[PDB]
Amino acid sequence: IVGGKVCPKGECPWQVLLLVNGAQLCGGTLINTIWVVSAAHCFDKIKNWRNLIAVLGEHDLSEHDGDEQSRRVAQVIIPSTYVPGTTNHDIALLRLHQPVVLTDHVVPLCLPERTFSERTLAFVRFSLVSGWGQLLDRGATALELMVLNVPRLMTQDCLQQSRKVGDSPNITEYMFCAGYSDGSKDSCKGDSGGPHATHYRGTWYLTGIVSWGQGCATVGHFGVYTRVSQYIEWLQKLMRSEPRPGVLLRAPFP
Amino acid sequence: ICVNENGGCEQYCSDHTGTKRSCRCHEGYSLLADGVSCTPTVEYPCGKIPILE
Ligand SMILES: CCOc1cc(OCC)c(F)c([C@@H](Nc2ccc(C(=N)N)c(O)c2)C(=O)NS(=O)(=O)c2cccc(N)c2)c1
Ligand SMILES: [Ca+2]
Ligand SMILES: [Ca+2]
Repeated sequence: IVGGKVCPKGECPWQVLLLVNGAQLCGGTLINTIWVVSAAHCFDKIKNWRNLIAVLGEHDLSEHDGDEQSRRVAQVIIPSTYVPGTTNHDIALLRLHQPVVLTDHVVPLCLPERTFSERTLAFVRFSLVSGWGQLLDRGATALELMVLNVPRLMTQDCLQQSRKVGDSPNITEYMFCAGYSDGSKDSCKGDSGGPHATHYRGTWYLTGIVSWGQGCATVGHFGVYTRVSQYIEWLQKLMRSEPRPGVLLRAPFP
Repeated sequence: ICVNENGGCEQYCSDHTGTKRSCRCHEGYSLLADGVSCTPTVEYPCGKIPILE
């Protein structure tokens, strides 16, 4: 997270830290006791799924304080429409091997109904993005969980306000822009998969996933996030299904 | 009209006709008699921050 601040311990309780062989891989969002939403691109280079661990209640990576809960990942579900190495349909649903225990430091973010998210949440201007990613473009990652308030843009406005790039990937209906174009605040690579959370009448909901950008906090550009509202039905159906052998599962989308 | 001001609902909203609507709440919450408000029914409902609550 570039230009944000430390999320006071326990104030970003749905934040998940994904690790591969003990190394930081990506962020994620706990949506119930056994399900985590992350970004599909986070799994492009996995060779052995058994090395993947999800950690909840994490705050400071330098010390263990007893609130951390680690779980093996039993399943990683990705839309059939996602193509590794590309930007569209950047979402993954992870099933933990054992449920986490809800505590003051481990609480799920609400996955909203599609109508509520499209008719109402999509119009809440600011939302919080968080993670242990790079504090600066091409800089070191954070030791403490960081959080940042970012305003959402309608796609037409994002394109108009952004500077044109040749190889620049298209902003589809499965994405949305959020952030600032003055080069001061944005999420970054190491925050990939983390939550873009929206407040509405005293409750927080999952509206986006840190996905991509043309550099972090690049002047003239905005952060791009997976538009979670497009996947509500897809996620709900999967959560009602029985686990299947083999960690990675490509599921039909829609 | 769920599209306007969330139909007055604190959380979820469903339109039935041009004059009827039902509000609903996420699991871990129950709808109050006002027909719009949601109150937690568990210790750790989704989307709430315990230390701040
Ligand atoms: C679907 C993911 O696609 C990308 C594309 C990127 O540049 C395109 C020109 C990019 F920098 C990131 C980047 N995520 C990201 C996250 C947020 C930002 C930001 N500025 N907010 C931002 O600027 C970048 C990323 O994860 N890069 S990666 O090398 O680790 C990687 C791993 C696996 C698959 C992919 N595609 C990338 C990911
Ligand atoms: Ca710790
Ligand atoms: Ca348990």
